[PDB]
Amino acid sequence: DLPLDPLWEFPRDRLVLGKPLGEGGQVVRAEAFGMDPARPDQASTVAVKMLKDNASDKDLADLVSEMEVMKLIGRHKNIINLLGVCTQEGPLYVIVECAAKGNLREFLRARRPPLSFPVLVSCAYQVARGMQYLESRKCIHRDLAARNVLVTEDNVMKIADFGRLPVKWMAPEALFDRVYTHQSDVWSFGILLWEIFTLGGSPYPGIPVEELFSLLREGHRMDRPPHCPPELYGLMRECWHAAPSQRPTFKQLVEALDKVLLAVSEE
Ligand SMILES: *c1ccc([N+](=O)[O-])c(Nc2ncc(C(F)(F)F)cc2Cl)n1
Repeated sequence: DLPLDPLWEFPRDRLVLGKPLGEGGQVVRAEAFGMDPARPDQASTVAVKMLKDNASDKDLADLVSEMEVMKLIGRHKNIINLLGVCTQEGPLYVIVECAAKGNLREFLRARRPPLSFPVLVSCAYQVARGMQYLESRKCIHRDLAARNVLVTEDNVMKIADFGRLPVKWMAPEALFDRVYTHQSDVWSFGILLWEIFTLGGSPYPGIPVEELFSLLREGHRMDRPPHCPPELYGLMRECWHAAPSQRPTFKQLVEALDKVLLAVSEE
C-alpha cells in the first residue's frame, strides 16, 4: 500500500511543519533539513502535501499515484518537483518545491502599473520549456492556466498539478468531445500567453461562459491585448486553430518564444 523507496524517503524529524499554503486535502509550508544531502544541516523552504483526517482510502490512493507519477516524470527546471516523501509512522507527506511568489496570475496582477517585456517573454518561454518537457515524458496537463503556474524567488516559472469548469482554457475537443491531447494543452497555452500579455487578465472579457462555444464555432478568437506585439499574438492565434494538427507543437513554441526572447534582449 505504502512501501519504502530508498530513492525518495526523507526523515520526518528533519521536517518542521508551518503555515498552510492551500486546500481544505492540504498543502502546508515547511522548513526541511538536508533536502541537499551534501550540506545536511542546511534548511530549505518546501511545500508539503498531505491529507486531512476526513479523507478516504480513495484520497490516499490518489495522493500515492500523484507521488508515483512525479517520480516517473523526472526532474525539470520549469515544473514543481518532488523533493522527498514521508510514508511510515504517520501521515503520508509528499514533499514538493515551494515557489515563494505564488501563482503566475497573482504574480502578474500584483505588479500591474497604475514588469518589463523581457520578464513576460521569459514567463511564457519557461512555461513552454516546462510543457515541452512534460510532453516528452508523455504527460498531458489537462488544466494549463496561469493560476497552475507557480513563481519562485528568482522568477522561475514552475508548472503545478501535472500528475465552475475552466471552460475558457479548454480546447474544443476537450470541452465537447472530452478528448485530451498534447495539442489541446497547446490551445490552453495560447490562452495562458494572453493571460501573460494582459498582466493576468480574464480570458474572453464580457463574454459569459454559456455564449463561448458558439463564438468559437463561428471562428471568433480573442482580440490582440492592448500593447502586445503581433509576433506573440500570431502565436496565440496559431494555438487557437480549430484543427489540432494546425496548432504549433511545444517544440515550435519553444523555438518561437526563444527568438522573441533574443529579440527583446539584444537591443
Ligand atoms: C514557498 C514559500 C511561500 C509560498 N507561498 O507563500 O505561497 C509558497 N507557495 C507554494 N509553493 C508550492 C506549491 C505547490 F507545489 F504545492 F503547488 C503551492 C504553493 Cl501555494 N512556497
